[PDB]
Amino acid sequence: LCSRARPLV
Amino acid sequence: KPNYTLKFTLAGHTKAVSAVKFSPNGEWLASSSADKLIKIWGAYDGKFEKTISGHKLGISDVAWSSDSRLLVSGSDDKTLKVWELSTGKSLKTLKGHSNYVFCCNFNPQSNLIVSGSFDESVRIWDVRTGKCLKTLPAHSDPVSAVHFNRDGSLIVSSSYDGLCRIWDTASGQCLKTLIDDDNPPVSFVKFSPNGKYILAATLDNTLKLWDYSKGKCLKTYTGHKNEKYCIFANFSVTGGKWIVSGSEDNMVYIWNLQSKEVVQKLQGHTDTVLCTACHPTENIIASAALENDKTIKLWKSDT
Repeated sequence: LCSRARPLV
Repeated sequence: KPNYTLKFTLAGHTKAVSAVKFSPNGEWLASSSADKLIKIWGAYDGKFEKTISGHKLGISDVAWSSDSRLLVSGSDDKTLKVWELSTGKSLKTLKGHSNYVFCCNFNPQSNLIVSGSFDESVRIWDVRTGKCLKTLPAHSDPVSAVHFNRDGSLIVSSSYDGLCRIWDTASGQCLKTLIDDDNPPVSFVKFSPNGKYILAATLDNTLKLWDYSKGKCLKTYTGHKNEKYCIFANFSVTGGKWIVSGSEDNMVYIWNLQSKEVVQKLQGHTDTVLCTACHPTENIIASAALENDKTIKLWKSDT
C-alpha cells in the first residue's frame, strides 16, 4: 500500500 | 447543528482511497488511491468523469490549482506529477525527492508547488519549468502535510517527528516550531480559509486549532479515533462553522468550531475514513475509506 495507507510503525 | 445525510456512494478505485479534494470552482471531486490512479467525479451528482493515470506506484495525495485547471499528485514512485484536467496530460514530472512523496499543494497563485516526503524534506517547485527551487531540511521523520497560507508567503509543514513548522516561502527560513506539552506524531496540518489559524491533527486522538502567529493552542477537538493514519481534517465554512475529520472507528466526525462539541457522526463506511473534504460553496462533504471499503461517499446538509 501507498505511504498514507500504511499505519504508524 | 448540521444534518448531513448520504446522497451518493462512488465505487471505482481498486485499492484504499488516499485523498479526496473538491475543485476550487465547485465543479469536481478528485480522488487519489493506492491503486496508482486519480479519478475525477461530478461534485454535485457524483457522476464519474475520467481517470488520470501515469504513476508507477500508489498515490498518497492529490491537490488542485486555484483555477481548477491543474492537479498535482505525490506518489511512492518518489515523483510528483502535474496534470492538466481538460486533457488528462502529464505536463511535468517533478523528480528530486529521495523517498516516497506523501503530501502536496499548489500555492494560491499556482506558480509553485510544495511537497513533503519520507526523505524528511519539504521541497518547493516551479510549476512552469517543473524544476526544484528549494529543498528544506525540515524534519527528522517523514513529512505528513504541507500547505501554503492565504497569500503564499508562508508554508506550514507537519511531521511524524511531532513538530509543526512554519517556513518563509521566499527565503526558506524556519520562522516557527509549534508543539504542545505532549509529543505525539503530527499527522496533518493546514491553514484556515481566512489564513490566521492552523488546524493540526496528532496521533493521540486530538485535533487542535492554533493561532500560529502567537503560537497558542486556542481550541482542541476530541471524540474521534486517530492513532495510526494521517487523516485529513477540514474547516467547513459554507453553512455553520464546523471542523470535519475522518476517524479510525469508520465514521466522519463533525464538531462545532467554537464550542468544540461533536455535533454529528456520519456512519456508512466499512473501514477507516482516511480522507474528507468540504465543498467550497455548498454544504457538501466527501469522505473515503481504506482497503476494506474502497468507496467515496458524498453527504449533503441544509445547514
